[PDB]
Amino acid sequence: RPKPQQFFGLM
Amino acid sequence: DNVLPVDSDLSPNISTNTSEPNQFVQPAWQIVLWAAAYTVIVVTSVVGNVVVMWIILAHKRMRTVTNYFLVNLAFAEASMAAFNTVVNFTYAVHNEWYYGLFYCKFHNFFPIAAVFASIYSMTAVAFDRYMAIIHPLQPRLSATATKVVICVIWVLALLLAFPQGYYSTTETMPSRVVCMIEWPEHPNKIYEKVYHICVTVLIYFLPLLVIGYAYTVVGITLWASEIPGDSSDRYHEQVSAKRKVVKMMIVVVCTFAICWLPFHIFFLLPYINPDLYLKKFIQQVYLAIMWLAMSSTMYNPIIYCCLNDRFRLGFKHAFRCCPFISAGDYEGLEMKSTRYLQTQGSVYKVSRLETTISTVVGA
Repeated sequence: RPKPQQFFGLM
Repeated sequence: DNVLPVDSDLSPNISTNTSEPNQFVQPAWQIVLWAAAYTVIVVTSVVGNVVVMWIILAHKRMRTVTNYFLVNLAFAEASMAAFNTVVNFTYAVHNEWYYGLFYCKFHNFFPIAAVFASIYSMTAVAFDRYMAIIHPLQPRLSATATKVVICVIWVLALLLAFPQGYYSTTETMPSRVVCMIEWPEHPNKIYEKVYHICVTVLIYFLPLLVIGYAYTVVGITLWASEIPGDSSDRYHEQVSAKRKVVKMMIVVVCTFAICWLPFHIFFLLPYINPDLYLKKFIQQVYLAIMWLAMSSTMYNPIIYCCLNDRFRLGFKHAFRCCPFISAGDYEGLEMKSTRYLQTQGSVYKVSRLETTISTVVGA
């Protein structure tokens, strides 16, 4: 889901 | 109303555009519908733009500074047809960003560069039109400069397009698998808010104004009225010919604005009121406009054919492998000398005018 994958800290 | 996606996650249904299909956002068929639109577009955009680029390079006569700028536009469209549309298509049938965050970035960056470059190139065209109208003095101008100018536009385009890659804003579009600048959230670490205002106004809006302004100046000078023959309100055939070029340039701009403007407006409105609904903040609206912007890529080749006989005749020369250019030819300078092409009509060292060589040609 878009919430648990808040690992967008890369961008 | 909002989750990371445009839809609310009242149900736990919402899933990342990166991970899964977005079928909940819209009907599956709608997905195929957008995929279908893209597939057809790929054919048209590629063929039309290649024809433009091919024809002018192929035909020696069509060497004007303006033609240089147009190739640039054509090139920008080509990247769309080759690079951006393909990815957008894959996604659509997949129903989401299979590629993942890295690709969202790649995919947003190239398409963003393309849009910025177009509007900026259109401005250059406007300025050059202004220059041609007021000061016909040919020498204050260089082909070499044009290349330099074109490169410059790309540089500036990178100025907006590239920084998102630098730690800046990011993200996918409503249903989407199209990626664009982060209007939805104010991802603080990211400093989204600043980037948003800056980009729209500086890259899209300001250049739009200048084009509009330059357009106004041209208004006093050569206007829409142009008599087909040189005689009548035209002072020389070349002068009468030029008016034709300006009008096409105008149409090119108009179509551009219509296609893009809705996207840019929606760009801003959600920035002001994110997490809310515009008339309706939904997957559909954002999607419709961004995909619509894509259609622009196709329109220019059509305008050329309708808009100018020179291209029309010269293109036809290209289409039939041999000359076979019946239909009355350019009936002017298909080429200055006669017909124009790589070979065929465009004779080596096209003729020169004036004792001195007025145009930088026949060099």
